[PDB]
Amino acid sequence: DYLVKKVSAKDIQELIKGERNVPLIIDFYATWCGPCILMAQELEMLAVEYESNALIVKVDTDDEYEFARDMQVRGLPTLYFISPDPNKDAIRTEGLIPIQMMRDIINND
Amino acid sequence: RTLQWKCVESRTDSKRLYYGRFILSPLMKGQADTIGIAMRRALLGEIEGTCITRVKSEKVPHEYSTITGIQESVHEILMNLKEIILRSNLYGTSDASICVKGPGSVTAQDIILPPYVEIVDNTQHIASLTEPIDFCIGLQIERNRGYLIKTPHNFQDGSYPIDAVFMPVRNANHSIHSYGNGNEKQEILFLEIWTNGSLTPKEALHEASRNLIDLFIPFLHMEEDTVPLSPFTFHDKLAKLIKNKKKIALKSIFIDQSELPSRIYNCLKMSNIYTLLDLLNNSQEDLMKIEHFRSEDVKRILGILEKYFVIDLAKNKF
Amino acid sequence: TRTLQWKCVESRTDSKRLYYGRFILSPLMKGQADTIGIAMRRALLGEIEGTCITRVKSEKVPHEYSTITGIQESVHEILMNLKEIILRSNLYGTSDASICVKGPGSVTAQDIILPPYVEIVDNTQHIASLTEPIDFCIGLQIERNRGYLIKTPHNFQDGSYPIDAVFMPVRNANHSIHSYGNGNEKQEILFLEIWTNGSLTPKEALHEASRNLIDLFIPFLHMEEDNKNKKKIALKSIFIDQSELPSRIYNCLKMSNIYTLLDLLNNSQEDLMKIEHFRSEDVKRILGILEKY
Amino acid sequence: EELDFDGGEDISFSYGWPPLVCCFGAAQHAFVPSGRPSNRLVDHEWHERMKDAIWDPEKFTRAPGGCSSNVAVALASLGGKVAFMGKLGDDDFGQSLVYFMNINKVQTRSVRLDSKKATAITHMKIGKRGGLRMTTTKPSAEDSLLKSEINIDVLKEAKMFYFNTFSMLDPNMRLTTLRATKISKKLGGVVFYDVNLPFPLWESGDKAKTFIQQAWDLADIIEVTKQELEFLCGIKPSERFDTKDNDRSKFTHYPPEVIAPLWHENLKVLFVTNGTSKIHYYTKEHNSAVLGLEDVPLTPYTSDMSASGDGIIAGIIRMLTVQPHLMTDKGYLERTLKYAISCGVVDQWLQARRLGYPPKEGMEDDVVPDDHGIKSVTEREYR
Amino acid sequence: NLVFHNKAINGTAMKRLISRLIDHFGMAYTSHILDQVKTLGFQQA
Amino acid sequence: RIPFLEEQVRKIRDGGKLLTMDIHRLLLNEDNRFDFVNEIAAEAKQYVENNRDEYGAKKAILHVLSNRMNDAGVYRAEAYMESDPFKP
Amino acid sequence: PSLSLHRCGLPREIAIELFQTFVIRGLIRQHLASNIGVAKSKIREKEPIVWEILQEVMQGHPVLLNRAPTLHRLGIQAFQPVLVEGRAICLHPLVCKGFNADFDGDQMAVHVPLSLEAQVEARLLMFSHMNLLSPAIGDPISVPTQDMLIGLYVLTSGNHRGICVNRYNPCNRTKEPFFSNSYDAIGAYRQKRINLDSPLWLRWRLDQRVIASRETPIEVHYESLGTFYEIYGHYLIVRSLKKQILFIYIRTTVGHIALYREIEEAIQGFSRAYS
Ligand SMILES: [Mg+2]
Repeated sequence: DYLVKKVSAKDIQELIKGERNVPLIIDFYATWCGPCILMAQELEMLAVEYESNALIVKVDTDDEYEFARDMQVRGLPTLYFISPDPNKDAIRTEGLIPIQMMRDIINND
Repeated sequence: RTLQWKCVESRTDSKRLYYGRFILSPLMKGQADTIGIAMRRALLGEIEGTCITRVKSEKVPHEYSTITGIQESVHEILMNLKEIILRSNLYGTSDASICVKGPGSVTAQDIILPPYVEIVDNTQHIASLTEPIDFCIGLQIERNRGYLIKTPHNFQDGSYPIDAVFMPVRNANHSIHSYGNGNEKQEILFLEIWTNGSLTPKEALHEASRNLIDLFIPFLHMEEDTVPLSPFTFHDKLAKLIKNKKKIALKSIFIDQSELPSRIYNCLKMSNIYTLLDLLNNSQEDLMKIEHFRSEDVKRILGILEKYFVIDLAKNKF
Repeated sequence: TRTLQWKCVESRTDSKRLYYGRFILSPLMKGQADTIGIAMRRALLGEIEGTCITRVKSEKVPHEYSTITGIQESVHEILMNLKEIILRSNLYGTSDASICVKGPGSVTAQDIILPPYVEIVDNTQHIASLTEPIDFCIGLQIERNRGYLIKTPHNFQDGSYPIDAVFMPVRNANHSIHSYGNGNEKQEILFLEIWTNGSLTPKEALHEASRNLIDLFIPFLHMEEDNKNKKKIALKSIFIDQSELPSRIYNCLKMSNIYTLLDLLNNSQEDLMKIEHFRSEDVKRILGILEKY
Repeated sequence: EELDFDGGEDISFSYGWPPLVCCFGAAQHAFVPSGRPSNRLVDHEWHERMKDAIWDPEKFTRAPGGCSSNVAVALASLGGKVAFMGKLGDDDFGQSLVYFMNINKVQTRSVRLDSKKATAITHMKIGKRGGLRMTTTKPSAEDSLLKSEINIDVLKEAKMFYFNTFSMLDPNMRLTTLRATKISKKLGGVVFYDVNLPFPLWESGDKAKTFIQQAWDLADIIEVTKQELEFLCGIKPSERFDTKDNDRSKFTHYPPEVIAPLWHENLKVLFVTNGTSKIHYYTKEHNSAVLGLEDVPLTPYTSDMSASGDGIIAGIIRMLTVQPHLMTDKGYLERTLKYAISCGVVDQWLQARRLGYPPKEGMEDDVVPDDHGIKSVTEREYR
Repeated sequence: NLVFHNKAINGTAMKRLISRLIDHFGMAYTSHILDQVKTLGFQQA
Repeated sequence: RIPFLEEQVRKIRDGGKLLTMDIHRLLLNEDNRFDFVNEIAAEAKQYVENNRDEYGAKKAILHVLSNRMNDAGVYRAEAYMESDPFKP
Repeated sequence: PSLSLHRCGLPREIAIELFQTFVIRGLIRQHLASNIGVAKSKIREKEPIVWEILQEVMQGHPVLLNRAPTLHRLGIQAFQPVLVEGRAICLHPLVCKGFNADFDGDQMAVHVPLSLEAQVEARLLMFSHMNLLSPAIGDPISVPTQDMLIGLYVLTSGNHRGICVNRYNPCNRTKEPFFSNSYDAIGAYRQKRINLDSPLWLRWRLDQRVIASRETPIEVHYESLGTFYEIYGHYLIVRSLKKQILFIYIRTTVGHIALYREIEEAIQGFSRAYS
């Protein structure tokens, strides 16, 4: 019973095909990787500050190896800061980034 | 992979006494003495053990008074519980109890333990019972190193502390013999380990090696001069260094960022000058003693410093 | 948070041939500081590689093996000057060096022609001074060992004069312990002092010694890949006499210091054969008697 | 087909003895390319008894390595002279990264900072159906270094060039890194190709082979892993990957006949490393292998086994850049392999002791603004 | 500038040496010299 | 110039052997060693009568001796007090 | 053995019983105390602050130690107390030998001066470094004890020299290499390459203070070029033609040079710390 909930193959490609009023943070992680385990803690700390203004989900990279290559992922610790509106783009981050950058991306972009 | 070690002998004299012998033959001249002395000092005083720390009886006036039905006094019962050998791997405090009734002899098989702690001897003598009287005793187990002095007596009333000894290894010994290789001097190393049954001599050897490695590791860390155990210990530190205090922002600036030709850059690097503050500390006269330098590069560095910074600390004309 | 940190409190450069360093390891517990200090001192004094001059081929220069006409100093003096040269290198095996100087009055200093691997720390060292006009040619050999040169590779040399020079990169090391404890806790701080000859900084000596100690203690973790009378003394204390035996055999076993049945069981048939006047018929009869019960 | 700016010759003036090593690529923090199932030499008798105190992962997965910045920091810690050539942003993250490298003695003169582009931010487009993202909207600073920006002077001083296959993903950075490789090769120097196949290159073997065929020919020293070696060829893994005993089926030393196809003319040595457990080297005339420990305190945040590969590469480069004339010798290569194994084990120990254990079920420790971690003694509690 | 000794040093020799060092250097130097001699003697014994 | 001599110098400066040398040096200009004691006691009394709490660093006698040694060209600490910076 | 000549080891309970007045004054002076009862309760509570204040008080306060039998005139001396754990007063071995130490437990009375005059007199007159000569005739009362004399004798004794070191006559058929400095000799001894009794040749920097006896050299090898070697029983002088002492080598062991070096370095360190 945590904030960030697990997703699957088909249910994750539905919040982008529909509509929303809050940004969506798609997180790729693998159980094996060490760095990701850290990233999850700061993602939960960021989500506990935005309980209704932001949605944070996570998807593994071992059961969904097909949904990762077409997502254009290059490494385990990766995030996607997609926006509600259409037209505005997607932000892909690669690595262990501080929480200040995440706040400055979800607020000013 | 030329160095080979093997357990030469392995015996079990008693359930609380183990003996193992080892060999390290292809060793070199001066390495044997160091390895031997370090392993001896690590096997005696660096391995840790679990022992009973506090005992709580049902109703006794003092630890020196006797009790009906039991031959030994409370002091002898405490001394017998002191010799109980236990095995654990998790730090903290656990509770145990003995609740034997009836005539007979209370032994270690009568101690009930948490699922983490186990017993080794399972046949040690605690006390003797002669009358059908319930014997109910409380226990407290703790893992630590060395020997503990029962100085504190707070946080609990009606319990008698016992001075435990957390020393699994009884004795150790090493011997060094020559290999007979002619020109090159090679030596053979032996090791004898006596353990109290809580862990085999091989496990004690591995644990002593790991403890020595853990003691020698910190010399290879970064030299200390912000919260530890954090991967972002450099981001917030740099963010607050230039924001909290003055005259420290020059320390964060290095020569590399300041555009410079390769010659002046590598010459200043060979002169043990790495930061801008170090370049500001030495006057213009010091830049001449370094070899492979001229008078024009001094003008160049002064001009780019005036372009980057307002003035100089000690590089002014004097 | 209770993390073992190390700092360099004092650092001095007395000359190009001498250094100094003082270090501190604060949060050490009790009993660990002395062990760490002894181990680090042994590693600094014995487990650091050094480079020096082993052999000197002085047959090229004109000399009568006792004195040189051009060189003011004797051959012993120039050898003692060559053995004091400090070198910084990462050589594997052996390397050759040569020094040739031509001039009426010259002081041979830092004139060694070295490969890029080897470097000279102090260029002011004098090999020979007040040299008269002469062709001064010396062939040198350099090695890199930890302790010393126990045995030379070539026992017979034509004109090469071996120099018994110790490498010894670190000149001295010492440790001290300062106890800081209030109550039940007793913390100890280690104080390491290192003196290097200039070939390497005192800060690098700590890292080298620590890595050497770790490499020495790792092998203990290496793992290879895998592919009536029925009591105790009623039979044990049975001396051979009670079990009936022919006389010959009895006497023989006795001279062989075999009294009980355990001594007979421990001895095999081969060594039994070694016993004088012992025969195969006997070995079958003693086996039968031991089995006839 | 290359340009050189010689100018004044300052080679013998102030180059110093330790040859400069140019580590090319991106500057990231805690980024692992990929991960494949692997094995490890451990004592299962000691693990089955301390199962309540030792963190042993269920399925072991080792990453090929870390990043170019990590290798640079490791080589500078070993005592070598390193220099990182890459492009970063001018924001707080890029400046913090530069600081990290600098404080560790890596030379950042080559690094170039841009004010318009960020450090780790890439803009993407939704694209057509199927979730096919397009990265065209903006490149990151890392994958956008112009051919012009390459600092020629460093490549002239450097005697060994290091680059990974992570930079060769973007078409813009691929041409730049190939130009840098050929420039460093023509000016005089050896090229170290550390193939760390990222996630998109694990689809098929033929595509992965034809993708890195532009490389693998301009490099003299190549470091591959056992899984990547089996993936490039037609070798299929035939191990258990989950057993609790060493059966010698793993840690297999392939005969030289399997290495013949991928071999070329200017290749000198090939290192196939199964971690700090066993490292095999293949040369023209001989080949052998060196075993290792790979039994270290393994905690979460450190189970990917990346510092091990970083230290192995750092030690190999440190030993091969000092005596370049003995890259083919057998004994020197064995000493290099042993030193690299020791360095990898030491770096893994250091990373396990620096990044502590995650908090257990009962967590009351002070919350670090970016993570949460406890020491080893704190993780050894009852509940 | 102390005399170099190559023979055995008994108690009378140490007494004479201390009596001469007190007159040549003073009690301040002699105290530290005697402390160092004590340390070296304990170490050797 | 002995290279390995800084340890005992630090030991002299820390343990407090500087005062034993300073007293012997100051007793080299006075005839009677009793008038010197009386003069030091009088000066310490006069210095402690002016400011009670501000008698120096810790005491007044050490302060008087440090003042007498600093007026002769020998730099000495304030009342011979130098704490250990390596105390956790 | 670790204590200096002026410092003495004072037990904790004796120290607090002596400086109770001073520590109560220090508590009431600055803070953390409002009355005598609260200060006494804090001192009885065994808090770290009271021990810190006790150490700060006894940092530079002289204390007097006097044996119960005052037979000799030096039976009453002054020391500087150091806070030590235990129930026994720790003293210097030399002062203990000079105070007629016994095998039995010798009781020691501890007195603390109060007035400024008493403190000045104890610091300037009654210290041990000011009274080292006995008033009888002037002989040093502080001499090395039994163990120190044994150590010095083992150092300066040497080893065998004749039939006890060689079996056959040396007339039928080298020593340690010529050590340029005594530092190299001590380093080789610590590396366990030469024994403590193994003879060696130490290059002497022509100090001309050649200590020997009135004994002519055993041999003088006068060569044809003009440089003759004067071989003595303990040293070698290499002299050129025009009356020039080229080299001087001394044949000794590591103990003599160790003692000489330690005395010289003690003198030099004292002279440097004086400045
Ligand atoms: Mg008595």
